Amino acid sequence: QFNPYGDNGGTILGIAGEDFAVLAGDTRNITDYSINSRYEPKVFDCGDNIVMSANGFAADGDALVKRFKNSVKWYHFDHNDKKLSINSAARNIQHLLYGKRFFPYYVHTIIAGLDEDGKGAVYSFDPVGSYEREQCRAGGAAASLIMPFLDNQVNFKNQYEPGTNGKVKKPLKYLSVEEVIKLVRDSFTSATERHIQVGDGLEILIVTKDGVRKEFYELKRD
Amino acid sequence: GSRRYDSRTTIFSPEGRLYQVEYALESISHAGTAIGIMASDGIVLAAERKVTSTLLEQDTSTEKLYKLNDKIAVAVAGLTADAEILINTARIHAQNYLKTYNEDIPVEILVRRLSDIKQGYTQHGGLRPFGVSFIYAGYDDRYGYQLYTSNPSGNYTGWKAISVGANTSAAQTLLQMDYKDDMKVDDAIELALKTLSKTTDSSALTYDRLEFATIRKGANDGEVYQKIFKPQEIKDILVKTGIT
Amino acid sequence: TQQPIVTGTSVISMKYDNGVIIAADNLGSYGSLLRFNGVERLIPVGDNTVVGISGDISDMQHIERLLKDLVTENAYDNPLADAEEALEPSYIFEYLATVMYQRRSKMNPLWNAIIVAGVQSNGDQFLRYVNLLGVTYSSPTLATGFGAHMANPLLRKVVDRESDIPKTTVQVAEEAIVNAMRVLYYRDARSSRNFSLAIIDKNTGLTFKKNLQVENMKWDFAKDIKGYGTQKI
Amino acid sequence: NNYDGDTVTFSPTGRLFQVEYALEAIKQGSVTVGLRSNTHAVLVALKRNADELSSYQKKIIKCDEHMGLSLAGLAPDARVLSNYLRQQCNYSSLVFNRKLAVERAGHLLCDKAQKNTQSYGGRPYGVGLLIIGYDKSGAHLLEFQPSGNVTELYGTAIGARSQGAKTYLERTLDTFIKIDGNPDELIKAGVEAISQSLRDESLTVDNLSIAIVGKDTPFTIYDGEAVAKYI
Amino acid sequence: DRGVSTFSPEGRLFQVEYSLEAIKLGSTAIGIATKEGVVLGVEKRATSPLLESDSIEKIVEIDRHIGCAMSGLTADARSMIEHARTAAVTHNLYYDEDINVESLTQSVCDLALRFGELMSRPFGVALLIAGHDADDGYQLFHAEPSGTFYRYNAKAIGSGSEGAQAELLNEWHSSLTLKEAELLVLKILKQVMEEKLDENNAQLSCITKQDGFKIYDNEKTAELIKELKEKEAAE
Amino acid sequence: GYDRALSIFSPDGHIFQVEYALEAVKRGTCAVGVKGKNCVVLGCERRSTLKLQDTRITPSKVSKIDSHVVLSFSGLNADSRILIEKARVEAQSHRLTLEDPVTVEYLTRYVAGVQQRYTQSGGVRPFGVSTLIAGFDPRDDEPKLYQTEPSGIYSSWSAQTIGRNSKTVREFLEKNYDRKEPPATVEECVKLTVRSLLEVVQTGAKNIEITVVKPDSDIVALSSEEINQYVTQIEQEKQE
Amino acid sequence: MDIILGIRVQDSVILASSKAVTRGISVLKDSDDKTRQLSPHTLMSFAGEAGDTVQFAEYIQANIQLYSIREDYELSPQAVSSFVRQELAKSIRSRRPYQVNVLIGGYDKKKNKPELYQIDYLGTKVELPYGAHGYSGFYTFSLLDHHYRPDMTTEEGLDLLKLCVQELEKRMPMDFKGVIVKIVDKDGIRQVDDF
Amino acid sequence: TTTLAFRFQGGIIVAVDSRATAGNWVASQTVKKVIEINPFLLGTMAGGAVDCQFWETWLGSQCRLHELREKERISVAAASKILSNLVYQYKGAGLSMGTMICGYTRKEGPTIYYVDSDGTRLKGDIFCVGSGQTFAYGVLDSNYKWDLSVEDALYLGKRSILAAAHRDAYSGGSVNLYHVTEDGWIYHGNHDVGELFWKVKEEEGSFNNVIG
Ligand SMILES: *[C@@](C)(CO)[C@](*)(O)[C@H](CC(C)C)NC(=O)[C@H](Cc1ccccc1)NC(=O)[C@H](CC(C)C)NC(=O)[C@H](CCc1ccccc1)NC(=O)CN1CCOCC1
Repeated sequence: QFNPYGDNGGTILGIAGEDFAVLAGDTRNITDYSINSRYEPKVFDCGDNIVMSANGFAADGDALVKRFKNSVKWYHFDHNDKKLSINSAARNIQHLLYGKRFFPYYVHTIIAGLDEDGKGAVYSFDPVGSYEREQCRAGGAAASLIMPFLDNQVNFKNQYEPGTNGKVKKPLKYLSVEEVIKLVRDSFTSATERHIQVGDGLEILIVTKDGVRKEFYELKRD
Repeated sequence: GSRRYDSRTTIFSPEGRLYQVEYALESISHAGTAIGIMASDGIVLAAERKVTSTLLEQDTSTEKLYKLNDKIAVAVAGLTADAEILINTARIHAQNYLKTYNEDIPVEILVRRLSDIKQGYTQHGGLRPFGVSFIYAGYDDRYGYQLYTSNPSGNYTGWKAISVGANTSAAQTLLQMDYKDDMKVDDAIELALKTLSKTTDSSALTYDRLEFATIRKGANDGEVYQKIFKPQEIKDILVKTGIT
Repeated sequence: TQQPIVTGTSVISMKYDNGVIIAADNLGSYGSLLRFNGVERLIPVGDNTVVGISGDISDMQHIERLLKDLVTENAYDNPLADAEEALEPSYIFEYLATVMYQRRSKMNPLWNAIIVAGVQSNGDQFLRYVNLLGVTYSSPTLATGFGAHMANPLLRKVVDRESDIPKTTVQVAEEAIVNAMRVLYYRDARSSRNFSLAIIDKNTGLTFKKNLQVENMKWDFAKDIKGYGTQKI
Repeated sequence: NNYDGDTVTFSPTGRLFQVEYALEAIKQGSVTVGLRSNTHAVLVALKRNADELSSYQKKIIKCDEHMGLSLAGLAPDARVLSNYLRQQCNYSSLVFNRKLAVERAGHLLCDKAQKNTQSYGGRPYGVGLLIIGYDKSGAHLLEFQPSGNVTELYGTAIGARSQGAKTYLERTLDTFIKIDGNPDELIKAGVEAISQSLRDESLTVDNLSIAIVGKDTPFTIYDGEAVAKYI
Repeated sequence: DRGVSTFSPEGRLFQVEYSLEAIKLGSTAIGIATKEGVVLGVEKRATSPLLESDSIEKIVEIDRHIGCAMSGLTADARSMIEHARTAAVTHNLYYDEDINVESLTQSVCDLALRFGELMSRPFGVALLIAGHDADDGYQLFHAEPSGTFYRYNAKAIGSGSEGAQAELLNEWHSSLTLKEAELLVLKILKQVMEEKLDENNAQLSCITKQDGFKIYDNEKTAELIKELKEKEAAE
Repeated sequence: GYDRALSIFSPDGHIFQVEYALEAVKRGTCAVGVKGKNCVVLGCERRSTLKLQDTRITPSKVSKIDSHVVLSFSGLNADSRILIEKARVEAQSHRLTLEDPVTVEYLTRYVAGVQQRYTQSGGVRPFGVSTLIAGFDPRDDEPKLYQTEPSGIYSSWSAQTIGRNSKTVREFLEKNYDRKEPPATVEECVKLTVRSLLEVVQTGAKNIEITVVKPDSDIVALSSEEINQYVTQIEQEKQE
Repeated sequence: MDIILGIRVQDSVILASSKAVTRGISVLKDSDDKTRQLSPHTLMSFAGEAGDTVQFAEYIQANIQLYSIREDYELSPQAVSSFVRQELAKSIRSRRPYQVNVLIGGYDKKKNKPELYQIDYLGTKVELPYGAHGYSGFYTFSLLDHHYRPDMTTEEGLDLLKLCVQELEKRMPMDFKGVIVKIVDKDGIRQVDDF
Repeated sequence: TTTLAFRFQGGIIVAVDSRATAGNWVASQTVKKVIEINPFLLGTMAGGAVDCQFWETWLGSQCRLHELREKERISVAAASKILSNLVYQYKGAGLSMGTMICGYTRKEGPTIYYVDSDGTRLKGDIFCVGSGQTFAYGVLDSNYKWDLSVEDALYLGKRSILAAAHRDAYSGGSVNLYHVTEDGWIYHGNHDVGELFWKVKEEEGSFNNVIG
């Protein structure tokens, strides 16, 4: 019987700073035990300082990104070139996903950018449209590997102040873009080591008020 | 396009009248007179056939009086073909009600639905209205014996005695003169025939130019019987009242 | 919901310095029966694109007709149909990709794996894959079916990343493709010896080679192999 | 007279009066000018107001990053036709990953307007459009009429007193066509062209509406203080 | 007869032009836009003294940040308001934000020309749509049955419109306060109204960023009417 | 389907089909609504050119839409049935979804919305009917009286009349009804309603129908003798 | 939903309906009234699939109330039961049938007789002296076969009903949290508050 | 999920956890399971996350349209019935929702309605909904009285979620508290179970099963 879904592997990662946000994703694309491409980008600039990635089944991922990009275009046409805010984009994406509630897009979607106060924002979606704003989110094949590391290093979970008898927590603070990129690179090298569908290359999209910058790093190709 | 040839059958005049309904009523006023008279122990339906020919088969004929179910009948005035369309619908409606509730349809409910169909043709669809006026004679266990009339407008009203078709003005005056509330069926039979006999456009009223029917409780104990009169039975009742 | 009947096996391809090469054997299999032997599975569109198709042949023929009709439709009210407004490989691919995904979404797929090879108007090499699921990807080397498992490893030794493309000539690239076709004939049970090969170069244009054969095969060592373990004769 | 009740009727001389009356709605509309060089294409539009308390009716609409038009006549009809163009441009992008040719855009508008002139019940569009764009064959300018007739031109003008600007552009043809790699000068030529259609009124800051598209310029519209440069 | 969507020889749609005559017969409605808010006022015009004037609803809320006044065949406005409200709420559902006043007006005006041989005739009512958004601030729009809408600093529609508009031309300036605008609507309404203006036959409303759209009480308007009469007698 | 635009604008800005529907209302028998301090009374004329009528079964002029709301009308009788039916269906639908009976304003707004829809829908003519809708909102003791008309406009009235010679009875009500002090009791409200109809009717025999609605679904129709007592009382006070 | 009983006596119809609403391993409510008044002298109890039960009951209620207003007249229990049966008979061959079983207890004012109708989700109607739906019948029918007499009073019927509830409380696996008892007679419908 | 809401002398308490799971994978510890429909209406969420989230914010839009059309805030009964009638249309399609519509109006007073995805709609004084509902019931029922003070009622609601958060593997994260009065709903903070458990253990002397 024809199975309309497939698994293209890969993993993605979104972190929000004080005045910036990053959305990272490996460039490996796979089916079963075969590599289809070592450089197939799945993190896209969608305009209005919104970056997006829909990881999982690539056909559904591309379809979604394509539809959201198109939604941004028509938002301009219908509302006098108004900038689509990240919160409005998130709500719009929910309706895109939930529109196919009974034949879902097989993807973990993450978007990143700046909120209307200029602060870093990351939103994450389940396959059928439930969303939540967070400081931190890993998605895709190696999400279960990376996410607990992020809880520990970004949100300082389970870390107490030394000598305080486990009474005072390590205080929350925003990370610099330099520190965030260190965590992203270490997260992906660790994921590459222990997950077979993750590797080849890492592509990070950084979002500030100045625009969308890109950075690329090699990953192990085995 | 086709706009050019549209008569616009469902519009108002400047005076607030429906042209086609008014002209349908004008048509009905040339149809053979039909009279309904409601007594305390039954209902009489009497109707005059439209200028009969001597070679017309009289006994196997039905023009004016139709049966809707065992408890309800109608007298027709207007286009017979139009009436039969509505009669079959009314017959089906009665059976739908019986099938749904396991009870014979109350007279007014049937009358309202048939009148609602007529109304529809005056408000939407762009079709001509039905050129028909009915006299409904029937019985149910709520209101007992009932007479109604409906016309092309889809408006219906209840009556003790009523006429439709030709010479209703003269016929209604004569009924209003001799009718009284404690009247019996046999008296109503006589009134119906006497009224037609005076209002007729013919030279003399005869059996071959009439249709007649009664709805009595004259069956055996607490049940209603419909009697559509045969030619010979009309001949006898016409002699019995001294018209011929 | 379908099942493929008459099928075509691997389509293999790679980029080189001035263009792209694509190849596919001329077999139309009917399960284990090697039914049809004159099947052309490389279909040129214009003078700048070749679409290689594997999978169901009835659906391949349907796709042929769509591409044929696309050329006709593009020519309508188009004075620049053979110039600036000619069909690009990227246009042809995106059209097919749209159709493939629409058909999978209606639960009635075209049971194919497709590789669109060509050269864009600006000279850039175009090589992209699409299949029955509407999944798309691009790479310096692309292959379908058994080609993905056996050809890609061999072709990736020549062009392992983007920077290896300018260093790879058409002679070296074609040699690797022809070698890969031999390996597939050794190891794929639904492959044939006869195949077609197409080169799309930004200078010399479209070169379509028909009736090629696998050759220079190693079979002599078979005579020494006796039994399955012990046996000496 | 007797043959103008609807679009489906021909006159005895072979005229379609409803189409001609729709054409008349354009003549009443405010003037708008179109012109192009080899590198850029420019729209200039005189906006009209109801009174001093009202805003000035926006004449120019964007269809894609590389295409857009100006209107003269019934504005709602322009909105319908522009929306249709937006969809067609967008269909070309999503399906073929291909920017819609400005010539095809004209063919599509022609065929959409035509269907409304041959069927009972419908009416012709009551608006004229000047479509500019930059595609794979360079800069373009089209003139759309609701009869269905679309015409590719170097320059033109539609609306009330459009003959003045149209005569000017016919004289200036050899000059403005060679304004290559210079946006501001091509606009100046368009602003001077539309000035030939003015009577009693002059070009003010909230009156003038300019748009441009070209080689390294997406379709963008200029209003308000952004057009003060050209007065 | 003749087609509903027919052009006149002058290049206008007959039915649209005839609907504009119906709007001229309607009761007066005035809107004034300021930097402190937008004021909307209407003439109620009760046909008889037995009619309970507070049931005359010619000023209407579309959303918290958008209000609407009407003039003409006011029964035709009901489906327009219903569409506007649904448009406003639907946009909030899809985008988690308030909808722009212009976009709302454009959505309403898209219904206008959806008539022919869709509904059987154009609307016989004009609307004044007042509101606020973060981008373009306080706005007033005049939505016609032609499908056209103009933004206005001030606008009058209905029977006394041409006289009231000429008055608004002289009186309006860019530095008007909200209180000044309130009195100005009352002043101009009292001029063009047939019967004498009071709190029962005239209604005020406004939309501000802080408090949103509010229809004024008859007690609040009565004090503004009294304040207006005193100021005119004071010079 | 039949598509013709029957209701359309004329050069002077009038919709003649809607205005001709008002003429049908003007032809219809007179109907009056008067609301007191704790009640509403709906009075209706019945023309006396129809003798030999059966008043048991003849459709009554005042119709119950729900147990707490009533609807009378003037104009085409057949048209009124369609509006009444729709109103009754909407009343039950409202109870089903909102778990609360309709307000009189809501029910009026619905009926008025139906009438309006028929003034700009293709293939249909307007209803030749104006209605008076009266009752009490759930758990409320404030009397409600509303009027609708073919165009689709509706409004609340302290007292109102529609139909033939309605301008005469409206003239009467305008001077005899005090806003500051409405009829304090049921008797006062009925009497004022009967008085107003006696300006127009002819005889106070079987020509006047009176229906009294009180709070908490308390609706009752008066009989001939009960109404005749008001007619007898009014005439004796008149001779003065 | 689970237990609905009905007993027709000399001058009235008595309906008893369990108060428990259970979902999974939790009794969510113990005061649920599994009945709707269709008309002043007609009461319908119901049991079956969650959601369907109330949705169906209220849909029937609306229709009967609509009829009552239109005709200014109360439909007979027989007429109501026939209407309900037909709706279920339509439903069973729908895309998604109403999985609802009902008892209709009514007092016919024209006949001056109480009437009890049992109708299952298939549209199977029967008039009975006593009725039950679900597993209740397996205990109550035999009990009533023994103790029921056609000429009993309302008070005798309530004692007979107590005997059923006691037996069910003894032998039924599930805790149904007692019953709400309602009486339908010539004076209309009233609830017994202490049972 | 674990959610509860109970009616008492001083109005309505509403308490929920904040965990979201995909099988045994803890997907989030910071989910908002209370939807603020208007200043007088709350909705709780349990079951399929987007099913709840989507349709309850849709419910808020419908409630807004009601007060625009009717010039009056919607009743709790009518608001709950819009949702129950909606999910009933989808019955059999596979929606997964266990919701509670809580609020105050003049005509009704404080009111709670349980509404679930198979079409069940129930008015009541106490409900617990979710995978850890039974754990919440155990503590809530055994300590519930109508005459609880606002302070004690808030704590009992908090303590009941904590009880479920502890025992139920698919509940946890933090406790969100709400108090509904005649003046509307009042938020009473986010309480992380990480700190709350030890604080409650020490101060109350409970949770003796755990290694102190
Ligand atoms: C308690 C915590 C447990 O039930 C509560 O009931 C909460 C309710 C809150 C969040 C409103 N329920 C859940 O967390 C709920 C449990 C559940 C899961 C599936 C069906 C019913 C109930 N979890 C979800 O809904 C999660 C939401 C978070 C963001 C992950 N979603 C999923 O599990 C999704 C969508 C499930 C689904 C529902 C209906 C149709 C299609 C799909 N599924 C995945 O993300 C799949 N999975 C993620 C891991 O990577 C492999 C793919």
